[PDB]
Amino acid sequence: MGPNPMKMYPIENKSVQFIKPILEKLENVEVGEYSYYDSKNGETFDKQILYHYPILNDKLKIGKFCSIGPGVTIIMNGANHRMDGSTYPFNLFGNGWEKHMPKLDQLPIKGDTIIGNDVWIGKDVVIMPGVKIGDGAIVAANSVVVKDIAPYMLAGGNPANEIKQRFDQDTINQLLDIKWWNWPIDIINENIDKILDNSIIR
Amino acid sequence: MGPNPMKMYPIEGNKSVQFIKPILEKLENVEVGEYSYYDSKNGETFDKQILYHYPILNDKLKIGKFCSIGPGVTIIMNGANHRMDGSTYPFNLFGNGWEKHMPKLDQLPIKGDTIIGNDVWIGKDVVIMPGVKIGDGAIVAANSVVVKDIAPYMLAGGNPANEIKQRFDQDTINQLLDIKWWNWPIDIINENIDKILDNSIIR
Amino acid sequence: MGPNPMKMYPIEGNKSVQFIKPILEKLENVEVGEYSYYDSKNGETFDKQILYHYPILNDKLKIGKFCSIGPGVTIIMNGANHRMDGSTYPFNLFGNGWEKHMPKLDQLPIKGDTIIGNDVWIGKDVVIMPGVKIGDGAIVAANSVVVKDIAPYMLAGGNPANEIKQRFDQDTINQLLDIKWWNWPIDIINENIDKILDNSIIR
Repeated sequence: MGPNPMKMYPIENKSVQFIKPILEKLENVEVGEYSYYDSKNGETFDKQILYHYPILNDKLKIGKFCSIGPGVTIIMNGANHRMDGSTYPFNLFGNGWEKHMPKLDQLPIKGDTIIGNDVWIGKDVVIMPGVKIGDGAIVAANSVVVKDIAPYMLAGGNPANEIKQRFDQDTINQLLDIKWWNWPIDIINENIDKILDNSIIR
Repeated sequence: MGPNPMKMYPIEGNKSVQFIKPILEKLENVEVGEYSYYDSKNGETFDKQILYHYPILNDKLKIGKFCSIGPGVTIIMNGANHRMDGSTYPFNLFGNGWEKHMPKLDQLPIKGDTIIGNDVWIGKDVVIMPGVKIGDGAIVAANSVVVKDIAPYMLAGGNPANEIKQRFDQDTINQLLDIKWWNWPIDIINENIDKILDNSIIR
Repeated sequence: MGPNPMKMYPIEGNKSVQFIKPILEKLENVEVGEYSYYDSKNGETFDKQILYHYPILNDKLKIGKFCSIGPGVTIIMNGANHRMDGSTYPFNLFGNGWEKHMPKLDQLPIKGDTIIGNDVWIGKDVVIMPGVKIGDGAIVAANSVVVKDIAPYMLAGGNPANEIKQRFDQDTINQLLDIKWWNWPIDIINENIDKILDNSIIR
């Protein structure tokens, strides 16, 4: 019951895409079932993941049942400049400067980007390198996320700050304990109205 | 004197600049004041800039008179909201049995109408988020993302936008808010534009 | 040794990487240093990214040497300012009699010149607003909207952009600003790039 998570366009609105089957080809990306992208101009969500180079070995992980709005970009580590001195990339220009290519160990590595489960990322958000966004978070439209966001927080702005906890700490801990997104789908299917009103916690 | 406010493209040889009223005229739940203009980024008409505006949610957009709206400004109405009392995942969108989980109107966030006042200047690429009110005479800086209301004759900027300063002293603002020159017939405004432009109109 | 700073496309067959000086040399009231480059978003040349820059307003844009400008960066000069001692509504633009209310140059906000120093990295999709100074060695985070000055060798980010941290301890900063490697003869630069890249140039 419900849609086929392996369909790229599950709604017979071609804007709405399931991201897992699109991004499965991608090295160093892991994406959960049912998470979707609402395309801005028809682009597929793989075009929204920028500067992701296997040699840098940074990973992107997105959980299940995420909602990603149009124009969201995810910036991986590939646009980092060397920063222990001049940021000018002499190496890029050749003509003898190519001898000054940075070693891998001289490039900033800001870490992996990990977006949890049941996360809603609003329109035109930018997620910068090395960010972790906890389960159940909401990131407001047009946010620029540079630091981690805790579970079940509403966050917004540029740079994105935590605005408030969505629910009481206790409800949050219970939701984090039960992880409904990892239930068998036939069990999710029996309980969507309760997942939608938080009465799953009891 | 001046152009006819019902002319969609009032400036001979600059078709970027649109009077919004005659363009927005076709739109349900949108009211827009005379002389307010949009300066198009790439020729798009301003209706394309009003997003997620769905008649079923019954939220209204109101924009006053004599507003200046820069290129790329978007106005986000309540249609982007997710249900929020539990999971934000919109199961219902996907059908195949999930549509039984459609939220009722009263389970969705209702952030309110969007009301932009008179004589407001909204800069390039500003985003106006649902439910916000912006008072008469305000200035919103380019690239702002406005989530909270902005008071009359305030300069605001940032993402999220914050009030930076009052443009004028409170007494002046109070007087401007009393006189409401923007409500005068244009043939009365026409005699007074110089005093409107330098604030001596309160005298 | 090294590339030709007078080529608009210093790498043969690559129209993404652009030297900004040769491109903007034709422009009045712009001064740009050698080797500063733009990394194009979609193949647009950097002159397209300089907005609202009108000779008659007499504001200058200056960019130093060895700057890295990321894709989609825009620089906003003074030509989008509105008159704001009273109504911001630009009656004059619409003619039909209202062109008599054109603001004199000295009635418009003059926010000043925009000056970007040497060895500055401006990240993707930054907006630089009017009248801003950015010091040597600064890094401006992607998506920043820069409304106030940024001191030399500071990391800055946000909208509005704030200083986040000094890149290096003050003694290191002071020495770098003393020696100004970017003003050395290119033959000297070439012999020392490895030291410039690790800051051991100061020792």
